[PDB]
Amino acid sequence: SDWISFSHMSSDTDHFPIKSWFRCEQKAASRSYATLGDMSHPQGIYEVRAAITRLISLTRGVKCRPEQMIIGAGTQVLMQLLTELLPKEAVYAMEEPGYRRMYQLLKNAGKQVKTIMLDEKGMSIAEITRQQPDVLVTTPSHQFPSGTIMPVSRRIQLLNWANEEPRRYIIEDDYDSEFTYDVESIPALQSLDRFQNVIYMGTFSKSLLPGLRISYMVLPPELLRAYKQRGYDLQTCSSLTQLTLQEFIESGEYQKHIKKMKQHYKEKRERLITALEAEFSGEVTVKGANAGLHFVTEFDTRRTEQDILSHAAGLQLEIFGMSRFNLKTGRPTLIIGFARLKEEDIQEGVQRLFKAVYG
Amino acid sequence: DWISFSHMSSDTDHFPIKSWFRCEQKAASRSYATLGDMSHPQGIYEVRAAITRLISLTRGVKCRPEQMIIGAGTQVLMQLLTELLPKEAVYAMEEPGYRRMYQLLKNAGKQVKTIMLDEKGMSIAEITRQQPDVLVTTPSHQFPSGTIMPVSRRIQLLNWANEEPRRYIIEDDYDSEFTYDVESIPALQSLDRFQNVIYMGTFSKSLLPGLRISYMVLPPELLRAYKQRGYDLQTCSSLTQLTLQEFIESGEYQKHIKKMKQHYKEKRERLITALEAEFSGEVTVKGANAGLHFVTEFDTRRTEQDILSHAAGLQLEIFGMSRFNLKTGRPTLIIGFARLKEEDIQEGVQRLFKAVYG
Ligand SMILES: Cc1ncc(COP(=O)(O)O)c(/C=N/[C@@H](CCC(=O)O)COc2ccccc2)c1O
Ligand SMILES: Cc1ncc(COP(=O)(O)O)c(/C=N/[C@@H](CCC(=O)O)COc2ccccc2)c1O
Repeated sequence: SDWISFSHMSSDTDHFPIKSWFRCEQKAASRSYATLGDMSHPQGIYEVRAAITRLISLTRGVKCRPEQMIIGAGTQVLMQLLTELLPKEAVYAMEEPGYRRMYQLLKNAGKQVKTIMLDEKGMSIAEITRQQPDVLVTTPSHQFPSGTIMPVSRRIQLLNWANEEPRRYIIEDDYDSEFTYDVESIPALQSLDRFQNVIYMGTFSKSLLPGLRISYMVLPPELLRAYKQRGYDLQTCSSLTQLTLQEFIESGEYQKHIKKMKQHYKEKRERLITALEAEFSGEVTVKGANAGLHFVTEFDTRRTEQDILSHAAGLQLEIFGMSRFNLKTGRPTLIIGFARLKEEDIQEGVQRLFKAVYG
Repeated sequence: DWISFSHMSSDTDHFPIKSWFRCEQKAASRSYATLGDMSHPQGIYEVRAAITRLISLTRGVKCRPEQMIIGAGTQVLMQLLTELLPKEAVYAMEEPGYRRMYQLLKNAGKQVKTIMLDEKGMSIAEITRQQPDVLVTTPSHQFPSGTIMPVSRRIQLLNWANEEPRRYIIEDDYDSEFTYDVESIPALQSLDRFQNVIYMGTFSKSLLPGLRISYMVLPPELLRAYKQRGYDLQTCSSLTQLTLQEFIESGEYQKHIKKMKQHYKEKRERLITALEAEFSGEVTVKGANAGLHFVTEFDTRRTEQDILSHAAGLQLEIFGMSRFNLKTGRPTLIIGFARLKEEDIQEGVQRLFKAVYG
């Protein structure tokens, strides 16, 4: 019962300011108790969309009114709605490797999904023009999983591509954008756009706890119109949660958590990358480590990825391989999530991995 | 100021918010370590078990935790459901019915047949003739009509489902918690032989509408279909699921439902009393045995839509029965009584008289 986690699917419980979250919950519950008897506006409580709208416009340069926002019980519930609002026969394009869960969702709605390989600047604009889709889904802040940060040149190329023809859209999945380490934040695709072909998506999962389940998208007027024409939708976030968040942002706590955690995860990432280069001696390559809460390790070895996982499992080390992110070569890679990982476990973790890779 | 007869509204005053927060803090510490991990996709095991125990006591639903899927309101579970059912399915809903679910189904491509009501719920005459694959029904308190489907028809429906393959029943037990001067009745799922019921429930009505915690129990066949996906993520907040586990397991839920059972019984009376006193036999009350609303038909020249605009003119929030048509010289209105304060009964009852007539 003594595991260590390099899992990317997990967060620190110890570092979340939970006592502050509950304080904001009470402050917020008292001020609006009245209102929790009525069901929330389908898009989300106005003031909550307002609170989120200021923040992302501050932290990422997103241009939007709160009327354009939809909240939010996780991305898949917004992405599902979004497919229902984009044209039924529209052809989707995802990164390769990609957020496989979203691929599976798109396939499960029987949508055609082309897959775009990546280059040094991220999702390839050559492959996009070659494969001629209608809807890109891209992770510019920290490509998931490869880690690549999309430079501004490529952001523009994608944007030019989207207004060459009508009925083309970009879904900017800004997952894991809150932290960026030895570079400055690049502002969002959505900020650079002048023609409103971007659907900006975000989540508080990464910056709070995975267990909270509050995410949001910003819809361009055309698609917002489409949303409003359905009439039947019902909000998926608990109103108390929506309000707790509101209060957690406005009070300044969220902004304070972000600054404290930015520092904490920068130090843990240094510690960990230093540790890895040490007990792997250069047999390792470390990729995509300037943002997010994971990076890639590529190892020099015979052993099949699948066996390293079995061995790692054997040594009580939770860990995942890159093959997981294939939508559709003897250098196996792993994903190293440094969110839950305690600093006492670093050394021991970097040992267990060296034994898992060799034995 | 306003007086609400909205069926879309609820307690606040009569919901133990400090207890809720107490169960939360208790659950929060007992399980703090586990909030760094995402929930099991079907919902936290301990929380499904808690709900699985409760629904067997309160409704006679017999099932394993493993078959339950927790989600953020019925809509999201309903969406999931359609993706698990065959894909070309033909659906069938009560007419009048839950229009939002109608619109979700049309919108999703589905052929959806409407099905008239008789004195004992969803016709079955209609069902057998019109030959659909999937039924959606509301046995405990029809939405909107308020008819309590009795045992005989629950049997009829099961037998319809039982006597041919690939027929399903969606048992939408919305608004079950309360039955006043009558017996509560076993659910279709509990009377089921071959597992062709999908029992769906929700905590929206018994807690606050705000909360967003609902559940559906799947047949093995469909559960194997859910597991073949393997991408879904939970939509309920882990804290909320844990707070709900604590609310049920500590007796505070059971307590709350008893508290509200009495408080809603004596406030349903004080209302009908006042209506049949401020009208006479000019008001017919229908479907007022279960749930948290009834209907009222009014003998009057004014159409439904004039009676609303005049009642809305008097700050009296109210919704009409034509809202629930999927597709008369007697108008009929829905009378939610969950929010309604007692001091406003007599005065709302009056404001409705003047908006019926002039
Ligand atoms: C690329 C990408 N984009 C968006 C999301 C959105 O998450 P949502 O809004 O919260 O529903 C995820 C979640 N991805 C999940 C793993 C995916 C996988 O590898 O199977 C992991 O999510 C979390 C991990 C740690 C802490 C908190 C959350 C995404 O990997
Ligand atoms: C038939 C039926 N089945 C299920 C549900 C439950 O939806 P869920 O709460 O998201 O799981 C409702 C809620 N229907 C809503 C809309 C009615 C309308 O369209 O006018 C009314 O819901 C609430 C009202 C007060 C307090 C709590 C809920 C349903 O009318």
